[PDB]
Amino acid sequence: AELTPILPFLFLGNEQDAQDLDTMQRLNIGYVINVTTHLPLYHYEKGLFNYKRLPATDSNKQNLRQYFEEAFEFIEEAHQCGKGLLIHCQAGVSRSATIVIAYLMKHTRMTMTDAYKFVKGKRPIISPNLNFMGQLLEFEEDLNNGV
Ligand SMILES: CSc1scc2c1-c1nc(SCC(=O)C(C)(C)C)ncc1CC2
Repeated sequence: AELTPILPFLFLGNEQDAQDLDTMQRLNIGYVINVTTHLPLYHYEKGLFNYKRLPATDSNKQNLRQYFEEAFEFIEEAHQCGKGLLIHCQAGVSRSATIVIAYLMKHTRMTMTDAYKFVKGKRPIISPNLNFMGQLLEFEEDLNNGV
């Protein structure tokens, strides 16, 4: 089980990574973003983490931009109190990688391609999604136009 550390407090995984309770505690994680409609909130009944579900599918019609601001406020809440955040979806981490890159574009001022090269360097297997790609391109333009 590999929870990829993108930033010192931001971790990226899939469904399998999200079920390793011991590693999550070793990484000082206290926040979890579940970017699926159907997976459970793993370890919810143990009362150890704050959870947020963004109910998305890995399709060519899913809107992920709508969840960006909601996800950034949760990331910054963990960031500001010294805890780690895990964001995960499924196999090819397409959905969760979109939100991670969007954060890097907004809160690190990286371009879209520099953000992708940074993420791909730490987690080499990332499945493409042309729809999510197109939304990050419009997100980059809205950042550059102060919107
Ligand atoms: C911003 S992504 C990007 S920018 C320039 C390229 C790419 C790219 N990405 C991917 S996979 C990553 C994804 O599709 C999501 C994270 C959006 C789900 N495969 C191939 C390429 C070719 C070149």
